[PDB]
Amino acid sequence: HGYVSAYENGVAEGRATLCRVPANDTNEKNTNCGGIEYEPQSVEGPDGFPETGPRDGKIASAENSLAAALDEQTADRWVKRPIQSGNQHFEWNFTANHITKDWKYYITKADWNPNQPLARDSFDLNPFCVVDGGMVKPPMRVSHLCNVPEREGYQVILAVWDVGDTAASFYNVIDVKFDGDSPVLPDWNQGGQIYPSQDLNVGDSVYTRVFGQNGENVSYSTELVIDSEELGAANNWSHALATKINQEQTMLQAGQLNAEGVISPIYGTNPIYLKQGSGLKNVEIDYKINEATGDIKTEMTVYNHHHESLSSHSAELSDGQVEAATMTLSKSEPGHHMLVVVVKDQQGKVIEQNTLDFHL
Amino acid sequence: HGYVSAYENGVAEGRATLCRVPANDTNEKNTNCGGIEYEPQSVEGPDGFPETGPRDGKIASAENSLAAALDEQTADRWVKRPIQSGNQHFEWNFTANHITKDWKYYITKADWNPNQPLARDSFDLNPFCVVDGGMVKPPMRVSHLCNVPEREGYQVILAVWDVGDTAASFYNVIDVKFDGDSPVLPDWNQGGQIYPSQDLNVGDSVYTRVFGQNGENVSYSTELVIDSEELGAANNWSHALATKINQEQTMLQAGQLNAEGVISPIYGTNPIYLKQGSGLKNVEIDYKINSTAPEYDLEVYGLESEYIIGDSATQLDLTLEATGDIKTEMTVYNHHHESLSSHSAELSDGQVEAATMTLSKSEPGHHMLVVVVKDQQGKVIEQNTLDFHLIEEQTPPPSGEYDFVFPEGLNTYTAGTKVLASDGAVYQCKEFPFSGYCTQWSPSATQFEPGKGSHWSEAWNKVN
Repeated sequence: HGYVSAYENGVAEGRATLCRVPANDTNEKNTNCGGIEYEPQSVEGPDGFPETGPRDGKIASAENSLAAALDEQTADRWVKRPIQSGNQHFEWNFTANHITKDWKYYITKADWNPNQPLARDSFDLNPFCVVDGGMVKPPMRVSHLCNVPEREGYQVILAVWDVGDTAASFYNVIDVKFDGDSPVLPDWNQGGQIYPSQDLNVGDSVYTRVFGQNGENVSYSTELVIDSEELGAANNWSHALATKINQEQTMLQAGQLNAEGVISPIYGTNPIYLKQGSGLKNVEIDYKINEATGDIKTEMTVYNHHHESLSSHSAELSDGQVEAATMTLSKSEPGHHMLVVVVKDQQGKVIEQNTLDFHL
Repeated sequence: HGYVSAYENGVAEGRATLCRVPANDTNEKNTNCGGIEYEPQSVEGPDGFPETGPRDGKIASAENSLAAALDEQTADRWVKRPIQSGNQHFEWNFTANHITKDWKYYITKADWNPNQPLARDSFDLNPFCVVDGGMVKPPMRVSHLCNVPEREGYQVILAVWDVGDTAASFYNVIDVKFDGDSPVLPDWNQGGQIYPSQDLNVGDSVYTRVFGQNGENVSYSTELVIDSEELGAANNWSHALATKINQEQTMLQAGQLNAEGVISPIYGTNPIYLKQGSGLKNVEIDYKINSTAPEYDLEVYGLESEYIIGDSATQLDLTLEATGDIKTEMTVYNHHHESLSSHSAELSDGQVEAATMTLSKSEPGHHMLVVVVKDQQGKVIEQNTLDFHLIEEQTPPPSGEYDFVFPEGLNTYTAGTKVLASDGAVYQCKEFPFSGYCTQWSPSATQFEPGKGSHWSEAWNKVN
């Protein structure tokens, strides 16, 4: 179990790695990754790639259901990481350093379609880099010297850790950005990001707080009212707020440097750029939010004098329904005891924790 | 905006910080933080603590909705970072280095209650550290040397950043563990974690993969079968699994180090411990998805092969056939892979809904419709990309002996464009590369005008 990292000399994290671990130098993370975000070391599948192994369109998850979210392939779904051709260093970090057979690295074809599911046809199946593992265990971290071919723009690198003591390999796609040194929009610099941070209800709004020389300045503020249920989808209001900022402001722009270079709102995470020489430093996002009391997703736990768990009972009650609860202790011991009571809502967020006391 | 960090000398990351950034050494993270996991720099609330400010129970969230989850307070809810008495470096990391009034640090009372919401009464309200900010901008990352009071066990430090140029303060509570010398289970080590990674269905199972001297060894494996709606909750099966692991194994135990150094299953993350000299060095988690899954599918009708660029933005008039309970996402891209339209549609089984997508740009060439399909719980099931084109408006067949009465249509003149001139004769727009002169005309710059301009001889030629 391991993953592609960049803690030492690694020139770019892997897609799954980024679902959990911010990037080296930009703090960026990938979004809505499913369970794999808890366990980026678990992208494990049948070996024998490319002749066999993970079927087309399941290369990025290695057919592990845990990582199914990774199999989506579009021009703007994924955090991309910059790279140059020639000799680069790729890094693996292991939580379990299995006897290793070899590591292999493939890069997408130069003219691949970033909006098709990743498939054998997407890749130059003659790997650009192969490292002998020699049927020994590796250290708990290694790096590799690979001759990254010449590409332009968005490309994917597939890193295949083929372990020796199992019939599985670890597959980490890497989302890279081949920028040929010539800086794109050098009078624009990133200053903040619109993460798809949560869904909003109708009557909420979301707005910018633009921080410059005289702290925040509301002349630069942009606000988007949420007036349909569809716009309340995180990825919908993110895109609409980016679009609105671009329309209403001129000293800052929102979106990704697309294939056209010039900033364009995407339907995921929209970075915010700041015109250089404009004095702006940073942009944040803020939000205006406009027994069975209401609709509640509830929880409960029993504790004692020594602050220890005994029992648990959820109950995502309806409105007004006064339901009965049987909880039993897993240690009916005497003395100081506590009963926590969590009153969330039917969307998760915490409203009220009320602790009682009792003695057995 | 900023947060308590440990990218350098920092002794400990703040609770919210750990919702997004894995801990300095252990690579640990808090779980189920809600929206704040995307923006830990934003735990912002009314200033004036403790006389006024964020009310009791809302201290750790600073009353900010985005960070409501933080207000939960139990003995085992949060990652606890280790700390010593005496001088320590507390480190803030800023995204907006605001003019600063002061920083203050409060520690909980030595005998506070970790199962009561955090409250003024939980703290020594005489701050154990104060740093006068001087009403100047800090650098983007700073550290304060603070004389941490002597304590023992689970303690919460509240780091209050009081901002100079607003009515707000950033509140970052910090969960710490005072264990100095006095080794806690030195014959036991952490080797992995049961993170509550996902909900599971009935028929699924979840099991361990223990890695030691000879690779993985299934004699230590424990498997939990999800046989109940309740056990499918990510917190529940994490607890039940750690409990089963402890029943059946002896060289490894799962759960948080409690108050008595006893490894005990909790209801969030359950760490996994490995007995000294047993050989075991790492435990992972794995899942069998043997819950029966409906044969999901989506079908998109109404996509044309070609769409003629009209006056208004091009529109897709599609309808969707949904098999299984699904959530859909569709995105239109153009042949240079820029995004122009999207349609989220949380459908249900057999439902047939109308989609109408509008291209932010109606320009000619090859376009793709990306159709992404997930189930009621948002697991990606399949992606299909359908192709279509945009064609320019087909110019009608020619007729008569010219194309425009000059200057009409001036913008479109190209090699072969015949026009009727004011003198009554017909001229044609010269070929490459004179053809660009034909587009150059104005009532002030009247050259290149057929039969009138000083230099029409270049751009145009008379027809016979």
